[PDB]
Amino acid sequence: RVRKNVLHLTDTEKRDFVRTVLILKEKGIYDRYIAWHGAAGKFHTPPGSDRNAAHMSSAFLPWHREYLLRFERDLQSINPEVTLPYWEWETDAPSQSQIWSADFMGGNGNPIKDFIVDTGPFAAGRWTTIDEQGNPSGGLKRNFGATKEAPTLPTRDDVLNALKITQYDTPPWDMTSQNSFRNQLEGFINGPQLHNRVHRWVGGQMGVVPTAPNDPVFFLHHANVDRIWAVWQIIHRNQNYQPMKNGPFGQNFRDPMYPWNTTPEDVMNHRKLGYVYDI
Amino acid sequence: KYRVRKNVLHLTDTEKRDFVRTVLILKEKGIYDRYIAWHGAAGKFHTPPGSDRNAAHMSSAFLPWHREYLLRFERDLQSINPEVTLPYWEWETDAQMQDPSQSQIWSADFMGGNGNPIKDFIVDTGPFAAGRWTTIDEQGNPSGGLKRNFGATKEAPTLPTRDDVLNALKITQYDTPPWDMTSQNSFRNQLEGFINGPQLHNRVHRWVGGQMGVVPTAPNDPVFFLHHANVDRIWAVWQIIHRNYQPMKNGPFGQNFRDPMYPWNTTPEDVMNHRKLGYVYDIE
Ligand SMILES: [Cu+2]
Ligand SMILES: [Cu+2]
Ligand SMILES: [Cu+2]
Repeated sequence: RVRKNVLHLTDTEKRDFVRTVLILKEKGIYDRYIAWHGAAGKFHTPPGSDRNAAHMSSAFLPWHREYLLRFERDLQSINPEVTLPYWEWETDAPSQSQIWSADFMGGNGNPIKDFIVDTGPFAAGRWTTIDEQGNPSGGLKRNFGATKEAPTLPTRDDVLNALKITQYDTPPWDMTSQNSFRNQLEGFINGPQLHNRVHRWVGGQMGVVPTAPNDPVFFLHHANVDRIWAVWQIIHRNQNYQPMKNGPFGQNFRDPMYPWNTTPEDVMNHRKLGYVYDI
Repeated sequence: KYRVRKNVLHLTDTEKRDFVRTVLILKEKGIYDRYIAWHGAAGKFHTPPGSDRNAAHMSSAFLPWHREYLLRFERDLQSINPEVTLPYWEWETDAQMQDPSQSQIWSADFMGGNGNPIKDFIVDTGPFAAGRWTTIDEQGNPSGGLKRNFGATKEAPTLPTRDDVLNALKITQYDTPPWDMTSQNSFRNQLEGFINGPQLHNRVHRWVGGQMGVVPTAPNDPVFFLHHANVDRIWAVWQIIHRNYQPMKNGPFGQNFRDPMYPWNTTPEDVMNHRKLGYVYDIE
């Protein structure tokens, strides 16, 4: 509407973006998203399972799609010419990026302050955070490249190879699904790849599911994911969401995605939700 | 005004059978879990963050949040069987009993009885005995059996009485600044029951004990709904005499008349009139 390459934004656009987020934060609306996100990771389908309402199963993409939309709509309610932009990490793949500049996301974590980010719009003291329980946490943390599993960001080819996969998702609709676009993008096939890998590479809150959205980068990242998925939906036009049925409740096409009543089907056609990327 | 909520002791065996069945259905379908989860997610959402007030307790939204919660539940009951409604457990009358555990709410055909001391107070009678009914912990993780321990703690040796109810109905204000546990002369704070507590709502939870004894795991017990119905009923009666809400403004965001009550967009205002949500209580 359009969701643009974060690398293509003007210095006004970058600034207005940050501005808005921080307003969403002042009003108390931003915490709803953090918590909602936390709620869903705790909602396992069925209880005891690996899968939750937002990750490690089919609902992953529609959930985060519905997550971003609500979010964008809220930015719109503050400043209508703002759209959720996206961080094309595949061509970033790693900190020599403009995204981490002082004016935008801020930089990596301070190893001397326990990796609390001490620069950028959301450094500690300028930006409060909440832990997995929903109590004050002490600040945004980040640790680029720290773990052996995710020393680098996914490359272009990784992205192109995922887009070749013929089916949206396959039984048993979890992190072991094979030839599954969903599982490849999320990044569980020879993980961490793609989505899981970006998460492990950033570190800090972004490094753990129920705290990830404390980092505004979450939205630039999840926007890039959503984009890859929309692209895949443009490729495989003969293919649709799965499962349609006989998935765990919350994962099927016409199930409500906890914490909402929104279902995958409601979000299956992103243009319908009223926005596009840089084609 | 068409849905009617009846006093539990007034349900025939057949209505009790049906309500139990509808519940087990919400359970197997995986719908009932959304309720336990939402309830837990709310308690961990502080307004403001760090505050002792959460989106559903320890503050003004307590009654509205719980009525909205019941209304969504009943509606899910309704999508299975549109003749079923939320009953209420009039605990202040069972109080009167020499021994409330013998209250017919606890019979094997409805809620089930008291925990078994030898089996660590896991309930082993009724529709929701250990094995027939599963539970989750406050973290969204697998738990064990349903447990009950009627009137165990010294804090709540007894079920709140008629006079307790009657006396809370005398309260003139809905709630008072600073909109919390310390709010004085507040119907909301009174009914919730922590202040000058345990009484009423809090006391009931403590009286039952087991999962009901702790807030974030309480919806694991079906009676959670029967008791909060009685709570809705009582606030309904209050509202019959008093017929609305504070804080209207100014309060912590999520507590005011027109604020959304996490995890939803529903406001306290949306639920101020119960009749006009589609239900009345038998005694209406
Ligand atoms: Cu996520
Ligand atoms: Cu993520
Ligand atoms: Cu409660």
